[PDB]
Amino acid sequence: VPAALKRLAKYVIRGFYGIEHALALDILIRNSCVKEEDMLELLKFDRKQLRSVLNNLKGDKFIKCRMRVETAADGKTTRHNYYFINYRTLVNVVKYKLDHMRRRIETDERDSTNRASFKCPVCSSTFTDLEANQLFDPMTGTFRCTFCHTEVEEDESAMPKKDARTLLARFNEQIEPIYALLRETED
Amino acid sequence: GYKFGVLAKIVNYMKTRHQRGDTHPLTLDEILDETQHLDIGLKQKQWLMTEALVNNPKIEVIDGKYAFKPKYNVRDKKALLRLLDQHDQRGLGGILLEDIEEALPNSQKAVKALGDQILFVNRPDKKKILFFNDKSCQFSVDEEFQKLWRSVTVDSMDEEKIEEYLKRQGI
Ligand SMILES: [Zn+2]
Repeated sequence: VPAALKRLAKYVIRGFYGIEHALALDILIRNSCVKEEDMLELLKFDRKQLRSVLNNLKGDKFIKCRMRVETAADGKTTRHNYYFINYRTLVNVVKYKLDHMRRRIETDERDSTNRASFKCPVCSSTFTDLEANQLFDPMTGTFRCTFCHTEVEEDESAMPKKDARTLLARFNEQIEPIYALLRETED
Repeated sequence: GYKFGVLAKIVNYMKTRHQRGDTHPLTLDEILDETQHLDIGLKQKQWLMTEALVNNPKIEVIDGKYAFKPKYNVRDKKALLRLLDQHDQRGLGGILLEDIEEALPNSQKAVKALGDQILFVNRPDKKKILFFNDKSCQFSVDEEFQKLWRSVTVDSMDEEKIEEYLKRQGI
């Protein structure tokens, strides 16, 4: 197990997840296979809040689980859940989450232009630019909504695009060390 | 009752004696003078010497005399930072806020002095558990990145869509 896989796992569990997820992954860094009951008594967390975290890590499939059954000294059977880290699946879901967030950038750029620009303050409903011509009355000579009959201002739709554009530069800058970790772990 | 009730009165007496500033250790008979237990049994005396004052993690021995343990408990900010760093390095888990409050009087001053060094986790029964802020990796994002990350759901989707999406985008 190379230490570069552990370094990238820490950098994605401390920034994109809470401190409870980071402490759970640090245990799996030290020991490859950790029993559930050992880590219950280690972090002394509540039973319900800790199993929900492991349900979340099973949701993102960062780690895998195996189940074994055995008979104890008293004769009562037990079902201990054994959890082990799998970096082969971990790198794929990180890469999948990276391209999904990357493809989210252009489709947010497209939906910024495809968003509505005509808004009526009376009915508080967005109006399509194509539908604004349909609502226009040729007899009146000026454009209004049919239902509300009020003036339409398009200046409200300009300001959410500029906020998204400035966040494009910050998102590209904060992701470069994560991309550098992927390139160093292609072997 | 006998042999199982006088030990609570003894440990309450020397704890309150330590609260008055009595750092110097005391002998067994000196404690027994003010606890009104002069008629205590001799077999109780030998049981206290060999079991009670050595298994208790609040009692330490100096030259055969017993006293409180202020070094193990937290009494200043520097020992709180050192102990919390040791629990982070060895991975022994956090310490409840009530344990620090009873060990360290006026512990709110030490909490506000350290500030962001102590991480607080709110238990459902109002209790708080303290954790070390390991400042080797401090990455934070805006709240709009958090709700966008929560918007995309992967728990209710099979693994065949994850593997196909890699080839769909051509990576
Ligand atoms: Zn209208």
